Amino acid sequence: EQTEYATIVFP
Amino acid sequence: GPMADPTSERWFHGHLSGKEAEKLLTEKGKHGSFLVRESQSHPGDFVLSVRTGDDKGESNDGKSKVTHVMIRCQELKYDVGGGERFDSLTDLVEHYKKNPMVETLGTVLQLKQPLNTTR
Repeated sequence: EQTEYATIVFP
Repeated sequence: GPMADPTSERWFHGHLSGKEAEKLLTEKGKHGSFLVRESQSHPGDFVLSVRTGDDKGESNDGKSKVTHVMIRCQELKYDVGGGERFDSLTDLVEHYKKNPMVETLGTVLQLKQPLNTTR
């Protein structure tokens, strides 16, 4: 989300 | 090669901070725009910032929504966390340009077109 640098969870 | 920067492209922006890169996309870019920049919290790494959702309210409200993705850069190797890891950032961005990467909050980064470097 806001900045945070995203989780990027490949399921 | 060290002189041959893999970041000498249109989507790579030199000096941008988290909200600056966001301001870049939210103000100057459009839905699906992405740009990679040097990380300030993680010096030595890069980040892919993308504009997710539409600003007319056909996905979310309050303009478009920007998410930044961390690009791990070790030994000049780039990876967002998915697929093959590339020694060039062009291959990195294009990789997710065809294969959108998803956050656990549902935000999935749809890399379609690069945010031109406004200089």
